[PDB]
Amino acid sequence: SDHYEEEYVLGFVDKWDELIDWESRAESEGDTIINILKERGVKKVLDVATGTGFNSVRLLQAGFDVVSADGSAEMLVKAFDNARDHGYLMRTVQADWRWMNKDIHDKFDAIVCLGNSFTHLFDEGDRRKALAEFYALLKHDGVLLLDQRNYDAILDSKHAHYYCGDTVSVYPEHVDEGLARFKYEFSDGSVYNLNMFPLRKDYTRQLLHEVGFQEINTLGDFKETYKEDEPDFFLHVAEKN
Repeated sequence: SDHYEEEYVLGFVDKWDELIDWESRAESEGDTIINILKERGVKKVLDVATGTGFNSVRLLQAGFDVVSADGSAEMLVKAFDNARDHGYLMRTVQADWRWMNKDIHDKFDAIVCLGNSFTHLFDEGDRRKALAEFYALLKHDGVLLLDQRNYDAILDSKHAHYYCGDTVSVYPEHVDEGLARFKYEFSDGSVYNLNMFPLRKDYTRQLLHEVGFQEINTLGDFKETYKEDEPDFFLHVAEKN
């Protein structure tokens, strides 16, 4: 059922937050995103993939005005209570990427679409539609920050990637040009298997260019515990202009 697919992922993010505390994670991940926004003079930020709220809370802590959107009401409840626990009032809004301005009536200096969330779309029409909705919600001089795993390295290898020391391993069980299924195994024995679309770096860049973004800088980001020559993530910094 749709309820189970949703409950499965809610269980996954529960487990991630259970075993990986946000302070350790913040000190580990660093402040590159915050500084990018600061250097641009960003004030208003829309988080379009809030999840359990880590990125939104970090931005609130940094002093940004943040609106926290997610397709999932249940995610937003977790995110709100996590923000609350850290001493912030989150502004949550349930929203589908295909109609983002249904209940969002402001425009923003920046949008963040992080957590490798853009890969959850398996339809190209949905990809273009989502990017267009993001584009429309940006002020004339606004920016979209959108990240993704590095699938190029896998498509062109077969070993696990670890995060937060050895708290979780991520193993590509199946990868072809249309699908990547990863096995997530946590230090307590918990296992989750998740599907995502293996976006090539240049394909994502091309989609962004095609919906109207004017300059895209893609940064390599090394997040995993045991570093390789290739980054395990990319961050696209797409300026609207």
